[PDB]
Amino acid sequence: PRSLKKGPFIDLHLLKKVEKAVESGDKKPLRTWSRRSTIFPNMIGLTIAVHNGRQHVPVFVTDEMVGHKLGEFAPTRTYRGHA
Amino acid sequence: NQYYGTGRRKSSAARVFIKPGNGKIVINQRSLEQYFGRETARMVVRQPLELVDMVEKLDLYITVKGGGISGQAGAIRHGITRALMEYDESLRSELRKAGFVTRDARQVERKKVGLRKARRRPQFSKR
Amino acid sequence: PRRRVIGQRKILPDPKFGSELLAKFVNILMVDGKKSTAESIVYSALETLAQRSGKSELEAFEVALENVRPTVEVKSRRVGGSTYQVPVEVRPVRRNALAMRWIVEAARKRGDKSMALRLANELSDAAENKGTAVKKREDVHRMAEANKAFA
Amino acid sequence: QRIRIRLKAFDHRLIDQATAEIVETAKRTGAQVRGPIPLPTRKERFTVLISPHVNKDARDQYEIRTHLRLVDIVEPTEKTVDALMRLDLAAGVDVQISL
Amino acid sequence: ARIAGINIPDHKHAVIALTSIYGVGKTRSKAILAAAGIAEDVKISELSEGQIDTLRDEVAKFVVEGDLRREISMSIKRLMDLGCYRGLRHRRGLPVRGQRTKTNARTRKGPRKP
Amino acid sequence: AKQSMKAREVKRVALADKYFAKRAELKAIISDVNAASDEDRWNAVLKLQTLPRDSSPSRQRNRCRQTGRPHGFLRKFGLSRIKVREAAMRGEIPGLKKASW
RNA sequence: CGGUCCGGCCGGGAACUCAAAGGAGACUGCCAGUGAUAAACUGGAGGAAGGUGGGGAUGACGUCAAGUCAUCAUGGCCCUUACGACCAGGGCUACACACGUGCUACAAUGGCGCAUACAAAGAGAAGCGACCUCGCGAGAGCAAGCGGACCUCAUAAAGUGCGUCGUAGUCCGGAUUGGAGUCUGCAACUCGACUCCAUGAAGUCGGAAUCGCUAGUAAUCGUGGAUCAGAAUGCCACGGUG
Ligand SMILES: [K+]
Ligand SMILES: [K+]
Ligand SMILES: [K+]
Ligand SMILES: [K+]
Ligand SMILES: [Mg+2]
Ligand SMILES: [Mg+2]
Ligand SMILES: [Mg+2]
Ligand SMILES: [Mg+2]
Ligand SMILES: [Mg+2]
Ligand SMILES: [Mg+2]
Ligand SMILES: [Mg+2]
Ligand SMILES: [Mg+2]
Ligand SMILES: [Mg+2]
Ligand SMILES: [Mg+2]
Repeated sequence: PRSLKKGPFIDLHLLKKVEKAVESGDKKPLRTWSRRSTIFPNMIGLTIAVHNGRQHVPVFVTDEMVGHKLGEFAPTRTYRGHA
Repeated sequence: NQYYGTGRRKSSAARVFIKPGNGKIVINQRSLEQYFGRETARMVVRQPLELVDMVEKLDLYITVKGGGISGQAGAIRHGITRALMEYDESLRSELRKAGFVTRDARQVERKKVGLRKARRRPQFSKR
Repeated sequence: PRRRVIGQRKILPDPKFGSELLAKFVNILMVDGKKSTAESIVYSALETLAQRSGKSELEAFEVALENVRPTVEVKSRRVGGSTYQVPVEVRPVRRNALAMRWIVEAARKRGDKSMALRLANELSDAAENKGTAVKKREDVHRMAEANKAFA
Repeated sequence: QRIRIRLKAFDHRLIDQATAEIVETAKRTGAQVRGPIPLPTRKERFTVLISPHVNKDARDQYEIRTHLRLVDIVEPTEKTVDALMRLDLAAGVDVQISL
Repeated sequence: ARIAGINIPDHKHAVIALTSIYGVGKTRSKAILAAAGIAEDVKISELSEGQIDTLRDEVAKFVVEGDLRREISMSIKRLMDLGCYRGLRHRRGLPVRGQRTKTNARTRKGPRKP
Repeated sequence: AKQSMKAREVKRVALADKYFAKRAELKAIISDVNAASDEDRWNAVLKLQTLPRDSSPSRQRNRCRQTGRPHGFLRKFGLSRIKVREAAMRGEIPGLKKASW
């Protein structure tokens, strides 16, 4: 995990949108490609449409999700049995 | 004055000085029995003086470097045999018979490309 | 080899008892080049066998080895359309090699609490004309005499 | 004070004649010199696969040997250090100097 | 004997015997014995009651047995409730920490089946 | 290698010198800092993400100079295992020759 | 040899090891026997080495329409608002399974703990990083030295001595999984390495079958390097026991 010296990581271009989304009240799902960004507490109760490689997947930020990376909630590979 | 021999074995080299005296042996300022813990080394370092039967009439100061236990033990035996042939050349015909004069040339064989070792080839399969 | 014949490599006698035969025995019990481990095991086994037997170490070892050295072995001999087992008078150096190999491999597979003690037990049994090394010698002789018709 | 010269080259004969020139000119100039010492020959080994494709076991192995020589001018009088500054050598020699 | 860890150690050196307590490895075992003031070589047999009592008292400072078990389970439960990638790997019985799955992973997948 | 790959690589190599070679202070002095306030460290962390991503030296591929091949590069010569041998046997490398021992 | 603080550390020596330029030595040269007054074979002397002394490089004419148009070059063909070019995210890391090459084991010729011996060969400036302080540890702070026979990487491990375990799925084995961290990097979710705590699978020498090796070899034990911000159980080298 990221070195505790540095503190958790978020992308600026996502944070700028989380800000105005909190001001607006998550009026619409916030599309993002920052799968690597960490879920900060200010994000709780927002819906972020995280890219998965071909689609944006709605994640509803439950309070239990804090401190995980967004991408952990958007699986990238499809499997459904061999036969 | 000192009588001298250089000897070597594998990567180990030894300088041996021998002089008349009451049988003392010293290696790197340590006793023979302190420097070597293995009985084979303790035997091979004596072998030449045992066969010459002078173990109680000569003393020797040794330094040895490089290689492991047996390399240094053989290097010391070789240096001892050279030095004592310098002390008494008439013993050479005996030491030749003892086989000590031969500088053992069995160096380690270098690794070769495509082989795991000197000669160990990778496992082969027909298919 | 088909071109060459090889002169034997120089062995060094055992440092404590002066025996090249005991040196060969050590060299057979040795594993992974851990010579000094094998030496320690052999010396412990020989001293305990000595105190059991009331014999010198080399004497007890020799009288044990006498009981297991084979006199004949079976060799596959080809014929223009068949193969037969035929008994052959094994030569003394191979006799010693076989006896030492059989002793060692018999001891190795014993259950006793240490290799030195396994070895001491197996040498006692061999000197007592009993046990796995002896039954190995025995069945070799049985097979030889069962094939004697082709000799 | 002394001055100390290290020569490096890829040819022991070139480095040889360079040291010979140094020593001869210096002693002709009245220098006291402590003679050329051969330092250990640092050598680089490389291994390359020589096929354009596959054939991992087909390889060539190459080496570069760097020869070194050390020489000390133990009484560098003005004319000797001047002359030693004036010398030129073949490009195969690197000369590095210290005081 | 028996300890605040509900199990029953016996007939063994204390430094090993304590490791029967679910949650106590070798270094915890040593820390327990150091703080209890007991020589690691001493068997549980011929151990004083004024020593087993303090062994209990010292082990009581660590989360062990059911306390640990449920905690571990709870954490795993949480992941499966989150539905995070790790939660999927857990519920689906596959390797969680990025091991190969072309082959191997046979401890996790369990015995092969055609 | 595809000519675009060469242009792309040289673009990255040039761009890296315009920033991180100078503004490395932003990470090494501040984002790594322990002796200084966490608010400044946070601001520096956020600022570093604003530099053009291709300016990171960690993104340079280090291709062979004569053909742009990525694999089999040798850092002593700047050449791939192929071109290095071609030059070697033609004697263009000033001290290299076949080894034996 | 003088001095010493016991440290080649000091004056000192150029002896010895070593560094590395040059030269010598091995030739069936010498001596019996065999052989076709042959070429050469057997044994012996001397020598460090004896019969290609050991190892490497060195690969004839050609076979397989063998491998590579994706290192590169090139005939022909095809695209030229796309089969060309830029960007973010994802994939090459999937997982019912089957095969190849390896690593670690199944233990007492051993595991654990304490002490203490003996290597070679390499790398270092967008580098190797000492001492000292902090941390259980990975590491952090400060900062000497080194473009190096000088400084750093860097206390080799097997081993030797002593104790303990007692044939147990164990004080064997360490996969899997939870928790807490370090470091590199814009960034370790998919998808890094490593450290600490906990957990402690299968496995008790492996069916038909099959592979390597002739001596400093096999087996076994450590060390280094290239690629490289980070990221070897692979590859290329080294020495110890043998
Ligand atoms: K436990
Ligand atoms: K073409
Ligand atoms: K492997
Ligand atoms: K690396
Ligand atoms: Mg193959
Ligand atoms: Mg890179
Ligand atoms: Mg030839
Ligand atoms: Mg074809
Ligand atoms: Mg193609
Ligand atoms: Mg991309
Ligand atoms: Mg792949
Ligand atoms: Mg068992
Ligand atoms: Mg052969
Ligand atoms: Mg080796």
